[PDB]
Amino acid sequence: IVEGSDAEIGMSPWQVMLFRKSPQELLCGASLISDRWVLTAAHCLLYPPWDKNFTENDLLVRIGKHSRTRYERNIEKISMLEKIYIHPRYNWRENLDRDIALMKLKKPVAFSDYIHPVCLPDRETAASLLQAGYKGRVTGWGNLKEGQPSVLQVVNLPIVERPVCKDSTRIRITDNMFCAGYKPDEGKRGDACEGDSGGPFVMKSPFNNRWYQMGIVSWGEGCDRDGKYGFYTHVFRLKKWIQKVIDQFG
Amino acid sequence: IVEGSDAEIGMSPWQVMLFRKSPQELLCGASLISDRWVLTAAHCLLYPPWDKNFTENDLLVRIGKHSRTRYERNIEKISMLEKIYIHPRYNWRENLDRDIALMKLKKPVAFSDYIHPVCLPDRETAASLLQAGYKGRVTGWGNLKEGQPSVLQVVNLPIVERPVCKDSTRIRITDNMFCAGYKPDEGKRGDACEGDSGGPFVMKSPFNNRWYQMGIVSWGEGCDRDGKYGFYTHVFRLKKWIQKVIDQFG
Amino acid sequence: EADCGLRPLFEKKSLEDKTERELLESYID
Amino acid sequence: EADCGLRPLFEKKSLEDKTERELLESYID
Amino acid sequence: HPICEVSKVASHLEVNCDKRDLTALPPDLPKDTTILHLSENLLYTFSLATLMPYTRLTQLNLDRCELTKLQVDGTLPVLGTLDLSHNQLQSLPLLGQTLPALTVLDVSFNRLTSLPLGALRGLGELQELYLKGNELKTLPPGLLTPTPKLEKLSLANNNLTELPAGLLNGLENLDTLLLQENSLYTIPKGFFGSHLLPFAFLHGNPWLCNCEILYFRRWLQDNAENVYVWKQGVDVKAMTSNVASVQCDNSDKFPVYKYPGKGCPTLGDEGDTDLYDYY
Amino acid sequence: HPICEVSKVASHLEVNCDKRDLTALPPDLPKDTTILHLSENLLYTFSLATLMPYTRLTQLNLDRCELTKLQVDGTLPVLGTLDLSHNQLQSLPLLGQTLPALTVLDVSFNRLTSLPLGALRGLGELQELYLKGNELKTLPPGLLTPTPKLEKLSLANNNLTELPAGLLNGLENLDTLLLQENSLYTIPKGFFGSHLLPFAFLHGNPWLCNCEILYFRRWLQDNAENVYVWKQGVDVKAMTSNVASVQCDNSDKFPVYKYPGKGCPTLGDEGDTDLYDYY
Ligand SMILES: *[C@@H]1O[C@H](CO)[C@@H](O)[C@H](O)[C@H]1NC(C)=O
Ligand SMILES: *[C@@H]1O[C@H](CO)[C@@H](O)[C@H](O)[C@H]1NC(C)=O
Ligand SMILES: *P(=O)(OC(C)C)OC(C)C
Ligand SMILES: *P(=O)(OC(C)C)OC(C)C
Repeated sequence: IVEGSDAEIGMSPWQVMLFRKSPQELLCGASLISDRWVLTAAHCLLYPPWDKNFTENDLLVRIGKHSRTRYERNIEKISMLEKIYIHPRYNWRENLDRDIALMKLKKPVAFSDYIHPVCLPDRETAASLLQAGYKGRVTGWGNLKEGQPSVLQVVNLPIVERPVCKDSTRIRITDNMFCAGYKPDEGKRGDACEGDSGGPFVMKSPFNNRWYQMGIVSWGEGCDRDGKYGFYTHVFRLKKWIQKVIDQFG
Repeated sequence: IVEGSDAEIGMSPWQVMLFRKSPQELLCGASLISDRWVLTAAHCLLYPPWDKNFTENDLLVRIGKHSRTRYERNIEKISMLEKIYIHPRYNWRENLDRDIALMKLKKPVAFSDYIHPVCLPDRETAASLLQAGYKGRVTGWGNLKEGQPSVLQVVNLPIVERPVCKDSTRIRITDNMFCAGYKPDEGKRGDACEGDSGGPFVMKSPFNNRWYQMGIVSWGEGCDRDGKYGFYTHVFRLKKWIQKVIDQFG
Repeated sequence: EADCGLRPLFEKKSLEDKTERELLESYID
Repeated sequence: EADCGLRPLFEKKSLEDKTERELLESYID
Repeated sequence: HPICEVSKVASHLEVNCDKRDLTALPPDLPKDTTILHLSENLLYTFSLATLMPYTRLTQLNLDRCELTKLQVDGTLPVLGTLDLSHNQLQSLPLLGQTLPALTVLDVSFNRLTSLPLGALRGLGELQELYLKGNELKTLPPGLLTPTPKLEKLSLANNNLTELPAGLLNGLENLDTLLLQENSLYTIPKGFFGSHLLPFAFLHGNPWLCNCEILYFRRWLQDNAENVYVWKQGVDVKAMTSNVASVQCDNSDKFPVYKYPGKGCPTLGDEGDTDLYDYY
Repeated sequence: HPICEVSKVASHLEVNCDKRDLTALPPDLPKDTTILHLSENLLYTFSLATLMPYTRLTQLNLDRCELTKLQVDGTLPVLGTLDLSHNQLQSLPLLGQTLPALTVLDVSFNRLTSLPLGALRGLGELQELYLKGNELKTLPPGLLTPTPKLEKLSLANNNLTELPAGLLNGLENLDTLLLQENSLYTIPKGFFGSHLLPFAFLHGNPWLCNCEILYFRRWLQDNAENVYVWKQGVDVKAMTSNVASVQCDNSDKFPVYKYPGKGCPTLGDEGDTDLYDYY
């Protein structure tokens, strides 16, 4: 997170850490959407261009963490993966379209003051809240510039209009993704960076006080560059797929 | 030093003498660990029970000495103190835990054949050498029994196992301290005594031929009594503190 | 999923965020 | 600190101690 | 009753307190009241909570009552019809948490200038919504998402210049849409989706006929028989169909469905953007 | 070359002198040799100094060579891998001052009975250490202090009865620990510290389940998914997790993690003794 700040304890109890077992390292961020299912970005697990293809046995998920490097005993929970489900139409060859993946845990996790699931957007929340100008929240242990935070970071960013997103990059933007961030003229900075990918973009509902995950940190040219915006996987539009694999494999 | 012998000239060039200005007298021993920093025992400067609290202006350090009472001109060097730093958690009320203090000199000292700094233990040296059975060296101008040597004394003592140390006293032993000395059955004597406190406990490295200061003469019930052992301040465990005050005040 | 998005250390005890207030203020601007 | 623990009248001239030999012999016992 | 006329029409108990120069809800009304008429009175303000004692209340008319403030507390568990038309309301009352069973809502001829985010939240049973005769210039995104069962929607005679692209999403049952006599310049691509709409009123608007009106032109040709012209005093179904009523610049000499669109690029189609994703 | 096969795999020049009944290092090898295989020969003794003429040597295999003495003089500035496995070495060669860049060291299946004080001194880049199949009964304190970057450590199949309490200190990157099939009676309090250990093999030991095994029991419950059972011919990560493999008295009917510990005093905790002091 570029230009963010230290997250408070428990302010993002759905935050998950995708951790590589050997050698030990932070791969990506992710989120808790149920007691047995975790949501993250597809390019975090599969990406042929870089010869990247992590399977269940290469990883472990760490829930309820705050410190980036310590083994927060009795607070964080480590879980193994039973199965990874990558979107069949994930487009890594052209524009990271449908950059999403589901991970089922070997055993359910117990919730606490540091571990609690986030909400998935519904028709009402999605149509009502995903509008330009409104702002969400991005969290993660990624780099502070394009070096590493000792603790979970947080930054609030405003959603940007399709046009401005479209003409900010030469890549083919799709409807399965939106962009967020301030404009050069708005005089404020902030963005996700190496390591936040896969993390959630949440919004707090003014109607029922609940937090919803509108997006997944997907990609972006550089980190916090003027005239540039971060792109996130549109979770709502891919909800039909999410629900499908959870009803059939959960 | 009880049961020791006359130190040879220059065999302990890091030995320091904490001297009271008025009235003139030997207070404690100490050691040279740099050209501007001296290490000694906390109870040598501060000890409420006896209404003891020496400040910078009550003392002077004498480096490169051999004779206990003469003014060894052109050989020893007299230095004043700029600042005394006593460990914030020094426990004089219960068991002299963290019995350590740092003294910064008003002006650096020039090294010679009689003045040269000792080494502080590193992770490798500490874990490798601080084991029961291995022996170090204690020096000082303290009493010869529980009367005074005319010259610097020296004695080699073996480190003792936690258990034997633990069950040799009713005081609460801590990990910030170890004990040394022979057992009643080993048929050899030796120990520090009134006046050696604050002095160093050194060990010569079999790997690089350098001398390291593993401990500081701290306390002990009587001097050289059977079934009794001398206790020393574990310098390595307190190295994190030492380095902290030297980087910020040096 | 029945208790989704309700943080035990915040919402669940009428306590606010250092910055959540900023998100709600955008619903009017 | 770069030349720490190396005595000018001993180590620095390949000369030993009256009793240092005793310390090294404990590394084997 | 002493002030209002109580009648029994079928199984209904219809209490009529119309035109009685009332400034408040009459005390001690039939406990079994199912239909209540308070039309044509001087109740500058009204509080729904005052009706809770009438647990069988199914229909409430508060039209023509000089209303400028409607207090919404408590709940009327079975109120299905609410008429707030012909009043002086400047903001839309949030009824979702007080009227769970509402199926017909009329707030026509008031003074609304905008609708709030979440305005219809909780009105899951709504089937008819009339907002005719207000001063609405735009509509918020997600307005109708909470009212999936909407069959009739009237935004006629307002001051609307544009409509949100997804205004109609989820309305699989919409059969009547009234947008006549607004200030509509164009219709966003895919506005109607793949939904069959039997009745549509779009005449009386300053349609700006340029390349952006082509989607609307295609729609008009394909659904010509579903476009009608409003005529007071007659059923919608009896009204006359006439796609020619939707004219450019509001001039009957240039119907939008006949707009040539010379020079305009390729219309072909890229795909009516859906709500979710299919491959 | 006349005696060994010289190949070019990518940017590497791999010289293979395997099984050629050699009793010494073949003269005049490619000056640019980066990988050298001398496996399966009869070199009862070898002197690393003889390889100095090959300044690009990055990998050396001397396994299965009947080695009983390895002379360590001079320096191989970039040797990163050394395989001394399957030989007859009775004492560990001190490699620190000759191989500064060593990252992988294999001395498995030899005849080691103990490790010397300062054994790994100077091996600061070491990441992998295999000592499987020897006769080690104990380990000296401070063994791994000079190899802070250790990621993989194998002491499997030796005759270890106890381990030093601080064996693992400073190993912030250790991810694989193999201690299976030794003669381990117990684990010292705080042995694992607060370090996350993805892979641990502890089966095949005569675990003595008494009040001293409680720390180990707590650790096993908290890290059940990190405990595996060895299976030849398959990646560690593919192996199966099973905390039940760590059994009392080596009897699968009494897993250590299920050991009741009836009568045992209070476990609570006093504090995992750290290296330094914090208040
Ligand atoms: C990834 O690796 C697994 C086995 O480890 C293999 O079955 C799968 O087909 C691979 N996928 C790609 C895209 O290489
Ligand atoms: C020791 O004396 C100094 C002044 O001489 C005083 O500032 C300090 O607080 C005293 N400390 C104790 C423990 O009495
Ligand atoms: P993320 O860590 O980076 C985002 C800032 C795009 O993705 C890695 C796995 C390439
Ligand atoms: P030291 O001179 O005595 C040791 C033998 C404990 O301490 C004095 C200053 C009390």
